[PDB]
Amino acid sequence: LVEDHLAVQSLIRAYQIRGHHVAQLDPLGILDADLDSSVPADIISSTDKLG
Amino acid sequence: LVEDHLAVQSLIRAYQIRGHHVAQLDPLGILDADLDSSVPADIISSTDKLG
Ligand SMILES: [Ca+2]
Repeated sequence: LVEDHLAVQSLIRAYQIRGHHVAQLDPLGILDADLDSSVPADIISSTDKLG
Repeated sequence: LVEDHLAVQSLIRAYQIRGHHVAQLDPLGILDADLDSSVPADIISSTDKLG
């Protein structure tokens, strides 16, 4: 825990600076609104990315 | 030092995200090209802002 809290700091960055890239804004379900379907590695969508 | 390193993290943010607001780009000396004469609280120009 000597510098693990640091990651959590950076964690919040991601959402406040990138969460809108993975939001569910399309009503149809297909045709993503940001024109890119990739999930940035910063946003934790699966537990593996904790690594 | 339990979470003081955190500040240093945020410290680097400032420069990489705001240092250009306090750079010496004007050649004359008067006239700030960024139309801003204010100095961001993020950047440390004087030791007091360490607080
Ligand atoms: Ca300025």
